Amino acid sequence: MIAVKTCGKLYWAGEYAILEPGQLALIKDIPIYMRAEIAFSDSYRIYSDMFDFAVDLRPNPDYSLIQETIALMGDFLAVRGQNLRPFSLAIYGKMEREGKKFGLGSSGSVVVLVVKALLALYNLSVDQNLLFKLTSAVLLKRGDNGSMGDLACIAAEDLVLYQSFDRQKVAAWLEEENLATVLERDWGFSISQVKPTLECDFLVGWTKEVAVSSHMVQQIKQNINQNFLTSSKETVVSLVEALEQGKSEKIIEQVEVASKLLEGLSTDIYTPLLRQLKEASQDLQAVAKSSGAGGGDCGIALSFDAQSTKTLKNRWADLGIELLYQERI
Ligand SMILES: Nc1ncnc2c1ncn2[C@@H]1O[C@H](COP(=O)(O)OP(=O)(O)NP(=O)(O)O)[C@@H](O)[C@H]1O
Ligand SMILES: C[C@@](O)(CCOP(=O)(O)O)CC(=O)O
Ligand SMILES: [Mg+2]
Repeated sequence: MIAVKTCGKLYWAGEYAILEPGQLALIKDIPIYMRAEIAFSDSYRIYSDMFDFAVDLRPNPDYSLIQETIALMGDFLAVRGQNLRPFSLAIYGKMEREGKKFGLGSSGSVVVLVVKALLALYNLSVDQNLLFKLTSAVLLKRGDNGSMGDLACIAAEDLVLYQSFDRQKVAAWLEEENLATVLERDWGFSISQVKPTLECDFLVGWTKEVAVSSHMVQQIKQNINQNFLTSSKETVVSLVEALEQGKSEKIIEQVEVASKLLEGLSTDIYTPLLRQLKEASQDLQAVAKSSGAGGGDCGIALSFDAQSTKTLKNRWADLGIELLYQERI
């Protein structure tokens, strides 16, 4: 057996705006892993601990995302002169607790995970951009309403500055042209590392209220206007520059602008608990905001001194917020 793993992700800035082609988002990798075990066998067997039953390749709704990923990979392997053969695949480490997902991008992680598993099983490797394209193709083919930012971050497993591409356009290419031709074209996206140059604690507060990404996007996308898109893009650029220049005060400023833009976009993004999560940092050398589609899941914080981190943690503790993850940037 060969084992592989994929991380999770959490947006720092650029949410919603990133849905429009050419926009920017700053996305952070989270080392909480989805894991897989794969080996050739005499029949196809696929099991994910998110469910209480296994399936083979015959279509099943619970497993459709995984099966569609395998199907796309069957085509990729063909391009590379390889034929799909029966294998047993086990997926575990579901990014949920007590039946509730954390909000770490499990959908995107499992697609990258399965692509990684089949590549490893077939002794093949692909670079970062190709991995992103292969995993993105799966979501594009099923008409996903996401920006693919989660795939960009998980593929890179780093804090990345992601520039979105036109998903409707690439999906059209995939429906009309052979996969190799589509993969070889420049899609027009960008994924690059952002390395902060100052010390700081990164905290993740889980509100334990599940928020469905596709539902949030479906209802809030109509609220997106140009003023928001322009402001968001500038804010992501300024935040990246602040992190790279190591200026705490400018980071606090831009994260606050990002948060206010989200609040203005929709009253559904900030739930009372997500709002309390960011309010807990208002008088500290730290800053916080909702992360992702909002409507539940997690909030993130960046703290610039020991005292601020201690107080922020105590406040979140008293607020019923679970400290899901913490890291010294
Ligand atoms: N571990 C898994 N095993 C099998 N399928 C999964 C798994 N994780 C996610 N999926 C599929 O992805 C769907 C939605 O992803 P989910 O993890 O629920 O939230 P999400 O779409 O990632 N939103 P967010 O987690 O906030 O980025 C699930 O309903 C399944 O279809
Ligand atoms: C709202 C959105 O911009 C980010 C969603 O973030 P998350 O999947 O809730 O962590 C949607 C997307 O970009 O796919
Ligand atoms: Mg979410």
